[PDB]
Amino acid sequence: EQDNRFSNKQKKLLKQLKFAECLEKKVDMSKVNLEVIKPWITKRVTEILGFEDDVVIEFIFNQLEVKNPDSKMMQINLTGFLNGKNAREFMGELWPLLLSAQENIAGIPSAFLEL
Amino acid sequence: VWRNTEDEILKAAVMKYGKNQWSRIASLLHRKSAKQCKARWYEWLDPSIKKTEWSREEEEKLLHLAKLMPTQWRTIAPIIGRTAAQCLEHYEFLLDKAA
Amino acid sequence: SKKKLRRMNRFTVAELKQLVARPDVVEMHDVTAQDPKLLVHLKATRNSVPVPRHWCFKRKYLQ
Amino acid sequence: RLPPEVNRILYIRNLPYKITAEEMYDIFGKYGPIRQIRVGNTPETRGTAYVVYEDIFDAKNACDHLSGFNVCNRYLVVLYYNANRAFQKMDTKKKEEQLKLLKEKYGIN
Amino acid sequence: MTDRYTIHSQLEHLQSKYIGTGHADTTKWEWLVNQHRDSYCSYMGHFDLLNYFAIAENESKARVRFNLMEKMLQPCGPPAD
Amino acid sequence: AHKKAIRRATVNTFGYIAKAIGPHDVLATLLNNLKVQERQNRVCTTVAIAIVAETCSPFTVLPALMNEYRVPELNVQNGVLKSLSFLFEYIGEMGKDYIYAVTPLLEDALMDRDLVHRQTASAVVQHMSLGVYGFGCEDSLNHLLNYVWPNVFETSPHVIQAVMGALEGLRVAIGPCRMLQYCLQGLFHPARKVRDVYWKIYNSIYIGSQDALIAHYPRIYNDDKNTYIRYELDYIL
Amino acid sequence: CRRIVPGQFLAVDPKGRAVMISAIEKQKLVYILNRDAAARLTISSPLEAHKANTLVYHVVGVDVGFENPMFACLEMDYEEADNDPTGEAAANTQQTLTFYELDLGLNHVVR
Amino acid sequence: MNPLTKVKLINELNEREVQLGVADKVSWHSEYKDSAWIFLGGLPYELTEGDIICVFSQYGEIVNINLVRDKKTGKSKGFCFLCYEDQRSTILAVDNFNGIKIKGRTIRVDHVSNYRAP
Amino acid sequence: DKLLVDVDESTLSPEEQKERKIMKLLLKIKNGTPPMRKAALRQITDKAREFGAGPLFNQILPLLMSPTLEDQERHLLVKVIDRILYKLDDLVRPYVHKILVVIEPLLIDEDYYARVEGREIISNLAKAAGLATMISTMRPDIDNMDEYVRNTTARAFAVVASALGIPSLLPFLKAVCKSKKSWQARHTGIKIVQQIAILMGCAILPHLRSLVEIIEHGLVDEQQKVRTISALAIAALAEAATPYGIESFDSVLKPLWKGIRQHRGKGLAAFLKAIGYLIPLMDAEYANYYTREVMLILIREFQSPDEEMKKIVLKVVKQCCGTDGVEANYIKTEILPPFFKHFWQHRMALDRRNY
Amino acid sequence: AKHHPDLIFCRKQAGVAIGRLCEKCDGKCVICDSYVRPCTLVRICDECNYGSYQGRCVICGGPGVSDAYYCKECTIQEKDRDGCPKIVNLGSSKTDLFYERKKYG
RNA sequence: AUGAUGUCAUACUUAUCCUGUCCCUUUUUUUUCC
Ligand SMILES: [Zn+2]
Ligand SMILES: [Zn+2]
Ligand SMILES: [Zn+2]
Repeated sequence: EQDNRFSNKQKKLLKQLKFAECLEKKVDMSKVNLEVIKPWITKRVTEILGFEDDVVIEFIFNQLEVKNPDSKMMQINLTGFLNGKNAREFMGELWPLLLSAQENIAGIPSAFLEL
Repeated sequence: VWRNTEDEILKAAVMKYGKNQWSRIASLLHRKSAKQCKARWYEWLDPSIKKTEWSREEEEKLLHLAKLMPTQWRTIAPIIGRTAAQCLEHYEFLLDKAA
Repeated sequence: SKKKLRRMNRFTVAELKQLVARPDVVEMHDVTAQDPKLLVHLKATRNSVPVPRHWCFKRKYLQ
Repeated sequence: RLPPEVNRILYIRNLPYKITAEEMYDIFGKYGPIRQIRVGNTPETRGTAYVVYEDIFDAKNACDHLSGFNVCNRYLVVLYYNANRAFQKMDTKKKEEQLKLLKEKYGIN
Repeated sequence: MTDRYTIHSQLEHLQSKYIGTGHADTTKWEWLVNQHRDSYCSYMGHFDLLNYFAIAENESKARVRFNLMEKMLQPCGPPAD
Repeated sequence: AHKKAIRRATVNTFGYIAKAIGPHDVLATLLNNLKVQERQNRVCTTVAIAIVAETCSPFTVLPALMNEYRVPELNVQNGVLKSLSFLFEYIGEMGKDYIYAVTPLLEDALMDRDLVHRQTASAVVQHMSLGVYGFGCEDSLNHLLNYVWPNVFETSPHVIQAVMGALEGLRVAIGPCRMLQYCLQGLFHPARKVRDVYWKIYNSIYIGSQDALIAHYPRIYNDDKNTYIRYELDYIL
Repeated sequence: CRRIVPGQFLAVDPKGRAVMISAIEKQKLVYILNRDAAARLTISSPLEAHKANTLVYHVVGVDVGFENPMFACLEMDYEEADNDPTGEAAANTQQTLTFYELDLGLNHVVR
Repeated sequence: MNPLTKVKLINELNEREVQLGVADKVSWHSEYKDSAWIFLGGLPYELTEGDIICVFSQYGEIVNINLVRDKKTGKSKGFCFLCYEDQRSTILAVDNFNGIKIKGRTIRVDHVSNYRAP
Repeated sequence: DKLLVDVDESTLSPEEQKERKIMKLLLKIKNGTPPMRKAALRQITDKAREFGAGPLFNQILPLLMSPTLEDQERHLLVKVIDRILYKLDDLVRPYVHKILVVIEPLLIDEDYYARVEGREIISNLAKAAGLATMISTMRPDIDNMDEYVRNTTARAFAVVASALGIPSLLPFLKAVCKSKKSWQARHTGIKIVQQIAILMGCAILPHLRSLVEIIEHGLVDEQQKVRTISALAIAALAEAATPYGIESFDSVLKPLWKGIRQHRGKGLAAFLKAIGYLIPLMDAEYANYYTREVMLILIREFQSPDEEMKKIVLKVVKQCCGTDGVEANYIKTEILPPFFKHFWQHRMALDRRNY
Repeated sequence: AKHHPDLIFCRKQAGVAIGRLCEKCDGKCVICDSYVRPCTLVRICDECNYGSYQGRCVICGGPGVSDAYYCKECTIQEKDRDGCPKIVNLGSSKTDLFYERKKYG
C-alpha cells in the first residue's frame, strides 16, 4: 500500500507452489446448488482433520459463495489448515465435482445424481 | 587503554621534551593526563625496560625473592630488573605451570 | 545445466563480429549479454556515450 | 506468600566436578524432598546441576538458605529456573488415554 | 539474496505504480512494447501529430484514432516465446 | 548549541550585521571558523557564508571563497563547496552570472580529492542546474555532466544519492535527450551491477518527462517475428 | 500527454453532480460538485477507480434521475495478449461495456 | 468496563490526588460530607451480614446494613449498602478497603450520594 | 552462562554450536556502550541470513520473556527483531507464532511507544509471512480459554487486517463471528471488527456494509456480553465513518432503539454510545425524533454513579445537544441545571480523560 | 525529509485540505527539506486528514500551526504531484531518544 | 599495485539528535438497591 521494500508473497507462491490439475476451467456459481455439496465438504474436511472445525468449514463456504472463485487462492488459503498436499488433493477433488454439478441441468453433482 | 598511535606520539614527545615535563606532553595528547603519560612511560614504553623471556637465572631469582618478601612486588622488582607487573604475571605463570 | 544451455546460446566473438554491421564496437564480454544483438546495435547508435572504463577494474576509481 | 519467580526448580553452578551423587542428595535434602536431580555431562555443562524439588516451600527456603554456601573451596552459586520453553511435544495419544482413564473411572461423562 | 530481492521489491513497486519502468531483467520485447504504447497515447493526445497522420494517409481523425487504439493491444508482435 | 532554533537565528543575524557593516570583515571571521573540527559548527558557518553572499551581492564574497579553496585542508575545501551548494540554491535564477566563474572549481573537485569532495560538488551541480534552468547556460552543465557521470558506480549511500540528485537536476536543465544518450549503452550490458545502476537512472528519467521521450528513442530494427520500427514517424507529408 | 495520467476523456453527469476524468489506461478520478450557501461552485476531493491493464476507448455519463450517478466506459484488457506466445488472445479479446456507479451516501465508486 | 476497572480507577483517584498534593479539605471525598453510606460491590455470594459487619466494623460502629438479595431465590446479588456511624469512617473505609481480595473476589467500595431506602 | 566456560572452537565440532556462541553477542547488544551496540547491531543485521532464523529466535525470545528485563533493553531487543525480520523475509514462516506470543503484549501496554513499535513489527510480520500463514497460525487462539490471549490476538488481527487489506481477510471474519458452537469466538470476532474500525479508521467506508452485516446478528443475541460488544463495535464504526454510511447502518437503528427502552445497566451505556454516534450521521427528519426521544433517557442518567455511564453521557450530550436541530431555550431550561449540579465536581478534574 | 531513509509517505491520492506544520518543523520543505523560496501549498490525503489527524504537523505530528509549502525546486521537478506526503511511521530516532531519556531522568 | 577477514581506534558524512509527549492499553465472576 505504502511500502516498496516488501514483496507480494501471494504472487511469489503463485509462481512457486505445486498446484492441482482441474484448476483451469473457470467456474460460475449461479449454475450451482451448494446445500447439496455442503455435507460433502463437511465430512471431507472433518475426516481430513479427525475432528470438526466449523471455522474451516465456513471459510471454504465463504470463499466459494463468490460469483467466480479463484481455485489458486483457495488452495493457498487451505494450505495452512490442511497439510498442503491434502489441500491439493481436496481442491482438485471438489473443483471437478463443481464442473460436474454445473454442467448438470439441476446444478447438482453426478455423484449425488447416482446416490 | 593505550593504542599504538598514542604510544608513538608519546615516544616522540618524551624524546623531544624530556622526562620531567609531563604536563606539556599531557597537553599534546587528548584524553590523557600527565599522571597517565608518566605511568605509561615508566611501565612499558621506556627503552630501558626489557621485554625478553626469562633466563632461568632470572626465574630462580623470582622464586627465591617472592618467597622471602611475599606480596612485595615493587620491592622485589628492581632486584631482578623488570617491572612489578611483569614479575607478578610471570610468577603466577610459573606457579600454575607447576600446579 | 540450463545455465549451460544459455551458454550454448552464447555466440563466439567471431560469430558476433560477423553478424553485426559494425564489428569494432564488439568487445570481449559482449557475448555474455542476454541480448547481444541489441547491445551491439545500441553501442553503434550515434551520439550515445560508452560506459565508464572502470566497471571491471578491481581497484575503485580515484582511490 | 511467595513471589512468583520462586520455583520448585533451581539452577546451581560452582559445584565440585564429579561430585558424589549421594552427597548431592543429602546436601540438598538438608531442606526436604528432592523430586529429581540432573548434572550436566558435556564439558560445557560439567559442574552445574538442575534440581527439581517436590515442594514449593522446600525449594524456596533452600534458595533462601543455601545460596551462599561454601563447600569444596567455592561458594555454591544458585538461581531460580525460568522454565519458559518446552523442548518436545506433549504426546496427545497417551495424554488423551490417561484422561480417558480419568473419565471412565470417575464417571463424569 | 538480501539486496537482490529487496531491490526487486522496490522495482516491482515502482513498475506496478508506473507502467513502463524497467529493471536489470527487462527484455527487448517489453522495452519496445511500452515504448510503442506510449508513442500511441501521445499521438492521440497531441492534436497535431493526429493531423499529420490523418493527412499522410487519407483517413479521418476519428478513424485514425480508432486504428491507433486498436493497435495498442499488441503493437510489436506476440510475446517472446 | 544543541537546539536548532538558536543556530538558525544565529545564522540570520550574521546576515543582518553583514548588512549593517560591509561584508568583508564578517566574511573573514567566517572562513576562519571553517578551520574548526566539529561538523555542526562548520555546517552552520557554511550556511552563514551563503546568507552573507545572498544579502550583499555574491560578487563581493565569491573571490574570497574561491581563494579559500586553495588552502590545503580537507575541512575548508569541503566548507567552500558546501557553501556554494547553499549559495546557488538561495540566489536561484541569478546563478547565470557566476556559473562560468564557478565551473572550473567544480571540475577540479570532481576529479577526486576525497569521496566527500565529489559528493559535495555533485550537490552544487544539482542546485546550480535547477537554478539556471531556462537561460541557455547548457554547455557548462553538459561539461560538468562529463565529470559527474563516472561517479555512477559508487556504493556509499551519501555519494550515490548526491550523484542521483545531480543527475535529475541536470535532467530538467539539459533535458532528457542528453540523459538518454548517456543511459543507452548500459541498459543491456553484460554485467549486472551496471545494469542495476543504469536502469535506476533510466527509471528516474522516464518517470518525470516520460512524454518528452517519445521523440527521442532510437531506431531499433525488426527481427524475424516482431516488428519493432515505428513507421508513423516516417510518413512524409 | 502521459498514458496513465487522466486528462484524455472527460465525462460529466447529466444532472450535474459529478465529473469523471480518465486516462487511456489505468486511472479514473471522479470529482463531486456542489453549491455552498452562497451558491458558488465548490468541488470535493477525488474518488478513484484505478484498474490495471485496461485500455479505455470512451467514457460518458449515463442519464439517471437523482440516483447514484453512473458512467459508461468502453474498455478492453491487454493483460492476456501480453502473455500469449502465439497470438491467440491477440484476436478474440473483445471490449466490454461497463457501468461504474458513484455512491454518494457511502462516498466511493463501485464497478 | 468490568468492575475491576472501577476498582482500579478509584485507586487511581487516590494516588493521583496524592501526586498533586491536595489538602484534606479539597479531597474528592469532600463532596460527600453529608452521607455516611458506602456501597460495597463484588462481594461473594456466600458472605452474610455477620461477615460484612465483622469485616467492615474495623473503622467504626455500623449503624445500618442492607445486603441486596434477589427476591425470588433470596440469594445475595453480590452488593451491599452500609451506613457507618460517622462520615469520617466512610472516608477511612473507602480509602482502605477498596480493592481487597475476599475469597478471591476483589471487592470494591465507594460512597453513596443520595441513598434511597428500600 | 554458556559464555563463561571457555574452550577452543574446533573442539566444538558443531559449527551450529560455534555460530551459537558467536551469536550470543546478543549480550554485547543488550548491555554495552553505544559503540558496542552499533557494531554488534550491524554485525547481526548483516549475518542474519547465514545465521538463520532458528538459532536467532531461540536465543532472542527467552530474553524478551525474562522477568527482570527493564525498558531500554526491551526496546533494543525489539529493534533487533525488527531488523532481522526485515532481512529474513520468508524464513520466519515457522516462528510467526512465537514472535506473536512475545510481541502481542506490547499491544496492550502503557508506554505509547511500546504500542506503536509492537504495531509496526506485527505489520511487517504480516507482510513478510503472507496471509495464509497468519490466518492458520492465529486461528486456534480465537477459541482460547484465556481472555488475555483472546484480547491480544484480536488486536493483532486488526493489525494484520490493516497491513494486508480487509477484502482478503473478510471471509475469515464472517466465519469466526458466525461460528455457532462457541460464543467466545463470536465475541472475539466482533471485537476484531471493533479494533479494525479503531485502527484503519477512514478506510472502512468501501466495506462498511459488509462489516455492519457481519455484526448486526449480535445486537439481538441473548448472551448479554456479545450484545454489549456489538453495540460498542457499532459506535466505533459510526465514529470511523462520520458523515457517511447511514444507509448502511439503516438496518440497525431498530435493534438499538428498542434495546434502549427495555434495557437497564451496562447495555444501556453501550447502546447509548451507539445511538449517540449515529445521531450526527442522520438526516434531520430522523435526528429530531431520535434526539427528542433520547434526551429523555439522558436527563435520567445525569444522576448515574457508574463511571462509564457518566463518561458515555458526557460524550452523548456533546453530540445530541450540540446539533443544528435543537433550540437554545430547551437546553438552558432542562440540561444546564442538572448538568452543572452533577458533572462539575472534583473527582472529574482528578480524572485524566473525564477532565 | 531527505535526511532519514527509514521513513515512508502515505502516497495516496490528494485532496483539498491544506497541510500544517508544528513549531519545531515550521518553515522547511516536506521533501527537499530546504528553508527557502516556498512556492505551493501542501494538500493531504483525506484518510490521513480524518479525525484526530486534523491540524497536525505532516512531519512532526504535533499541533499544526502554519501551512506547509513546497520549495521551488520540488515545484520545478514536480515532486509535489505524488499525493499525501505524510510520514506514516515514527522512525527509530523518536522512540530511541525517548528511551535514552526515560532511563536517564 | 589497492585481497577478504577483522571486536583497531582515528578521520569523515547526514543545516541528522538533544525537545519533543503519553488521550484512545480500561481488557474478568452483567449488576448502585422504591
Ligand atoms: Zn513539527
Ligand atoms: Zn522541497
Ligand atoms: Zn494520506
